[PDB]
Amino acid sequence: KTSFGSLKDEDRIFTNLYGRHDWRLKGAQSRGDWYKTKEILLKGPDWILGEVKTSGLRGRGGAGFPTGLKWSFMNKPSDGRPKYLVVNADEGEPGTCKDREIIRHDPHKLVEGCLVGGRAMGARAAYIYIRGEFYNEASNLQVAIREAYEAGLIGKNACGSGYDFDVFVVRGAGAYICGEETALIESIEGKQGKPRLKPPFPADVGVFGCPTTVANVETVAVSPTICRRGGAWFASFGRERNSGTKLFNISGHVNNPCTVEEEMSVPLKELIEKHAGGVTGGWDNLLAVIPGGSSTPLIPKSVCETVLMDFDALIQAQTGLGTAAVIVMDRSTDIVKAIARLIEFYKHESCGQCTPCREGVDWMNKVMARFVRGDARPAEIDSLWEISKQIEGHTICALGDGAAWPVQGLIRHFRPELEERMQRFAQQHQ
Amino acid sequence: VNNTKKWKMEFDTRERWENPLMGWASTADPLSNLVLTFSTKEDAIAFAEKNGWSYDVEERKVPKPKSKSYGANFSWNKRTRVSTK
Amino acid sequence: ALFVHRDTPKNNPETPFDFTPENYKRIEAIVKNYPEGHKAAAVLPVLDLAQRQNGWLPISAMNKVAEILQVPPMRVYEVATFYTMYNRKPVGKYHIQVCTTTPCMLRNSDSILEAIQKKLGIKVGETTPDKLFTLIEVECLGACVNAPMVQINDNYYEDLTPKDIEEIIDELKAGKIPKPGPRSGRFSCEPAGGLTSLTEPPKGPGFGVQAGL
Ligand SMILES: NC(=O)C1=CN([C@@H]2O[C@H](COP(=O)(O)OP(=O)(O)OC[C@H]3O[C@@H](n4cnc5c(N)ncnc54)[C@H](O)[C@@H]3O)[C@@H](O)[C@H]2O)C=CC1
Ligand SMILES: Cc1cc2nc3c(=O)[nH]c(=O)nc-3n(C[C@H](O)[C@H](O)[C@H](O)COP(=O)(O)O)c2cc1C
Ligand code: SF4
Ligand code: FES
Repeated sequence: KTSFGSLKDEDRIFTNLYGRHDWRLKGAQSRGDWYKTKEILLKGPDWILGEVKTSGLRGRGGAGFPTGLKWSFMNKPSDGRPKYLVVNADEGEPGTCKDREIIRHDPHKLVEGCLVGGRAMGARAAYIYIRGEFYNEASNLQVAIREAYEAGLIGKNACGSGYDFDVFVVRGAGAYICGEETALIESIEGKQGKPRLKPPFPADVGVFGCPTTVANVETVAVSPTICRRGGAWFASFGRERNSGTKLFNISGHVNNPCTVEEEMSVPLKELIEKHAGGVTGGWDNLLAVIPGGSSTPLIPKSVCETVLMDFDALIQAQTGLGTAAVIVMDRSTDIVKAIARLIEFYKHESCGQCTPCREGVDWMNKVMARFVRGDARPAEIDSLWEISKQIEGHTICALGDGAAWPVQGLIRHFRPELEERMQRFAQQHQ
Repeated sequence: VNNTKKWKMEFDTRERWENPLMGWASTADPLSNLVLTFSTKEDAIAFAEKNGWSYDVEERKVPKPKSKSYGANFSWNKRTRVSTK
Repeated sequence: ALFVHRDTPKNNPETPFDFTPENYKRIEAIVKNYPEGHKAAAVLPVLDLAQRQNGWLPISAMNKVAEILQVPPMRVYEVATFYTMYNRKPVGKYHIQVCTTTPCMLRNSDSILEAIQKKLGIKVGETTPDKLFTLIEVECLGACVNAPMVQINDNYYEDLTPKDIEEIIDELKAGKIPKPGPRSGRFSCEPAGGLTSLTEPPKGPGFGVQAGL
């Protein structure tokens, strides 16, 4: 296959994404969910791991780690400690609103995903760390989990397979850093959301010191669809090592901001012009696109013409895929105010554990608040660049990286706009 | 720990008294500020035997290696779980 | 805003707080989720329960959660001062949270914030003197395609104009309960100019299932 995009409705994984059907058990079983689950559970952990590895499924959380290779770290014998699949359902990333749609509208797909994943890694229970802001979505998911227990699908003797598996829902308390897997583990343990250090990875020391896999809502929910439909079916979409479908959240300055499931290597211009109707004022009105939520560096209009929305073609554009959250920023946008507000987000949402994020993200917000006004001299651009390089790679988790990256993207793609900002400040105040 | 590298030779501290004029620390011991540096112990012992000084020797107190494990802070059944981080 | 405590008369360890017996059954339900020997992991739901009983957390709910879970009280003080939901000061009954991060500031949530400020006569962080509405300004709430949006205590109010949030404040002042959804012509998150996807019927059970399963 050479072209990508224009995904058919019959090849979608997340049917009833839009809430138009019944999200409940009679609705989910009428859409293919909870079908032949016992036959998936009885064929072993190794068959499910082979289906996920063969499918080319990568991390839908945002890093794109190989999901089958991730889950195969848990296929190891016991030592007295139980094992836990823990579903990262926080989704505090700006631009990103897809896992809210998965929990609110397709909950039984997530519950069957917890069951098939916990069978695949020998896990004992499921902790869905849902965001505290997602209260109605949490009660929605708890009604669906009640419908899954009362039908005998999970709990004692899950789906009649001889396998016992619980599913819990732990609400958050309003912390973006609790979306990171180790800080999510630290938030489930009744502590501050301060990320652990790696190694120990969660597959060795995770929640409560047990073996644990923290996995995204999307990469958990699509796994029974991978086991039912096949590995080669999910591998046929997108490029090679970029296999599958993906949820895209087109927000910002578009005509129709929307969540849509789309094939993996779709062009960005085709996606924005088809599902969102294009940029407000046409495609010529486009100024910049933050391609995958706030952690990724932005790309200008000169790159959005031919770029593809998978992992590797955005890494070639010296940005990342991340959460696949397309934030569109047209010509009417002060981009420096937006990126300084984004650094304000990364200093209001940062747990203060280690030095470079705790100090330098506040210091980058102060330098960016002066760059909005232009109250600097241009040698503080490159200075700020060095500050980003003193944060990127020297922290514990990737929120220091996720805060160094937008500063680097803004400098790299709109250095002259910052320079003319500062020079017109310097002439109008002197 | 760079101040715990080389052996040193000091002496007993003799009397420091108050100067009546200024309250300064007057002293009569000439060897009160004499701190000698020796790379090994037996060089200091041979030096003290050479000058007739009666010497006492403390041995080098080294810290024993500890079992450091970051995963031990998050154990399952052990008391060494940290209460916060 | 401050992260130390000063013992005011209305906030001290002698401030009255105790759970209702149905809340004790709820705390039993919370503690029974977590494994034996890790009872401390029930800090964050139970303390949030101690916020849903009182509306806010004086320092007796922190002491009560530390008392019934047998954890040190400083370990609950860290949780109450770390997370942005544990209101440690008495908020109004409708705690309005306006999201003004970059995807909502692009879609002009500043106009909604100005509309709420001139409608209620207050600003960000202040409380109306009748103690109904607390207006603060929060980070990304996760409804970015439904931007610009606010949150009222459990509820999302999305795709808002200034007229829409004036309507919501009007139907909150009279005691009525609004509808927590997008206030534009769309339903949850779909493209506003009609469904560009998932118009076909979902096939149901047995579709595309590989053999040997
Ligand atoms: N989905 C969301 O809401 C958000 C997503 N992100 C994205 O998340 C990413 C950052 O996440 P991180 O966990 O810091 O990065 P990544 O390096 O650590 O981790 C992804 C997974 O890889 C596994 N892994 C990697 N190397 C391993 C090894 N040698 N042994 C065992 N396991 C290994 C980890 O266990 C982890 O579960 C970025 O791409 C960022 O864009 C960031 C913010 C929000
Ligand atoms: C600061 C930070 C916040 C994160 N927030 C989330 C999140 O909210 N949801 C999510 O699925 N992953 C989040 N991640 C990515 C996780 O570290 C991890 O990659 C993911 O939760 C599980 O990996 P997976 O892609 O195999 O599912 C975050 C990472 C960082 C550094
Ligand atoms: S760099 Fe920031 S987000 Fe990461 S452990 Fe440190 S304080 Fe936390
Ligand atoms: S930015 Fe306002 S909801 Fe995500």
